[PDB]
Amino acid sequence: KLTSWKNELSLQALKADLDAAKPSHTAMMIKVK
Amino acid sequence: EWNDLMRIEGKAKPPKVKGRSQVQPKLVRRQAEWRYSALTEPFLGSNKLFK
Amino acid sequence: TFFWLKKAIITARKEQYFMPLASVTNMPKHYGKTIKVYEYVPLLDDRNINDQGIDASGATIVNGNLYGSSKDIGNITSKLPLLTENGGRVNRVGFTRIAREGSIHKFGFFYEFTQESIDFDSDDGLMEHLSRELMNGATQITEAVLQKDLLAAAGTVLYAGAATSDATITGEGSTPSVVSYKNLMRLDQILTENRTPTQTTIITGSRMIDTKVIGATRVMYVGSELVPELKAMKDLFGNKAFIETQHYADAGTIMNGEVGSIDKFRIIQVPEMLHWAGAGAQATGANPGYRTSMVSGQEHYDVYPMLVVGDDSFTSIGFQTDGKSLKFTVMTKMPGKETADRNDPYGETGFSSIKWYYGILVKRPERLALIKTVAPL
Amino acid sequence: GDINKAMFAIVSFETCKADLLKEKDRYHNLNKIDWQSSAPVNEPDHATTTP
Amino acid sequence: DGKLPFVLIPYMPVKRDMYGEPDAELLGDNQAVLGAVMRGMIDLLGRSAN
Repeated sequence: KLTSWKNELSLQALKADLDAAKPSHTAMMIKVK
Repeated sequence: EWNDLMRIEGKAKPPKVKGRSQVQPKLVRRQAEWRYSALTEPFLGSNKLFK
Repeated sequence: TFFWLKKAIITARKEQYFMPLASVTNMPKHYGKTIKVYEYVPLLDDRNINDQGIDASGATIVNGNLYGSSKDIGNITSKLPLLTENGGRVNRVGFTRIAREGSIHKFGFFYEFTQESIDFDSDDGLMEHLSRELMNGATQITEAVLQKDLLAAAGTVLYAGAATSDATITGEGSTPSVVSYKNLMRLDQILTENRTPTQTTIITGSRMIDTKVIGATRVMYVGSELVPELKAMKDLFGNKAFIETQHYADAGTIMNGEVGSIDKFRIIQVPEMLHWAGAGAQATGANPGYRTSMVSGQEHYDVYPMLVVGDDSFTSIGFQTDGKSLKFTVMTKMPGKETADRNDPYGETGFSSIKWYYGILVKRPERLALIKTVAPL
Repeated sequence: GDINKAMFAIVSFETCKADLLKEKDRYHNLNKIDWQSSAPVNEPDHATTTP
Repeated sequence: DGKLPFVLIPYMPVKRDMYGEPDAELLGDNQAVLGAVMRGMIDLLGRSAN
């Protein structure tokens, strides 16, 4: 643990959020390209 | 249907043939394109919005 | 032409129950593709097979440990560690450690589409749909593989009825191989002896009429085919056993996909639950009504999992390649001109592909338990 | 449709070890990281003008 | 401030959406047809014997 919080995020939560949001962003970048 | 006419989807799309074109100029979009920025500006002219 | 409603009747994503259970252990990069851990056995168990034994007499002995897991009073009395007045170099002990390991494999699949198809198509947003079913299939396959591995690495197996192997499982005879109250009670006894920690707590009564008290401390996952049999089951004295979530819905928290509670187990119905098909005695015309399947032209009975997972049983290895993707790396390349196969002009035929790494490590296989049984029609 | 309603945002940038050592107390576990594996050339999704 | 430290700006707003649209959406087809016409004229002049 890096911090003293009762509930800590950990890396899996953040990467899960990233992979959940990624499919829409991948679709969007096609139009910009 | 009105959004279909503006965005050229649904029935607004031209029929497809292998040896012919599929170009459709956008009349409704253009007509609305000047109207938008014609109307928006009075609300953004001054720092204070309500009198 | 007709008036399409533009609503796109779609089917949602099937739930997954085993995957949220599993914890994920990362595999650091540049380290191969295997993970290992030690296990330290106690002093007094039979797995402590060493050679450092000196008995109380003063002579060398085969067994390093004082006495195994045996509970015979006579054996304990014979193998007690005793000391004398002038004691020296009499009793010696030895220890061992065991290593366990697990590895990683690779999966993936793609699909292809064309420029003509993507645009001239009547329905707009087609690729969004195709991406949606791609992801749904990927998640379903992940769940199936994990469930298969857990079913295959089960530690304690109880064949229902009087059968001894999958071949001996049958639905015809003096004793058909179905679930009974005694099997569940015995499974509870074994799991308690294995020191498996409990999961749930006892439910005391509420103050509203018809509510019934429930004592259950384990969570059991069964398929949809066995639910009628579990409902019709009767306890030792002939009464009804299956107590629905109806009665203890008050004064209790009802878990997802829970049909009811029996004995000490809170039954949790799982939609996509696997079963070996055509693994049993050859079915005849005397079939009372249990499910059968075709195998090389001859019928056979079907075996069903009825699995329970204990805590700390296993951890699922994971491999985060790159630094942006926690599994499921996705690529899409549109059918532009530069995207055509080099021998083919008029750019066409793009594609989309996903791949992932999966592996499992079984820390302790004694806690997983499994009851094989036949399911009715 | 509103940036303020968003729950999260993730941004990737290039950095060297001296930049992290500029503010030592902010960061932890610097020693465990391996620098060769995480580099602009190794991570392909990151888009940059670096050769 | 307590907010996400990013500022987002659209060129042509799309109603009820974060991102914006450039004017290439409206101009791609015209670009293609104009290029085709110019290539045709250059073909006429170039292929003929002078």
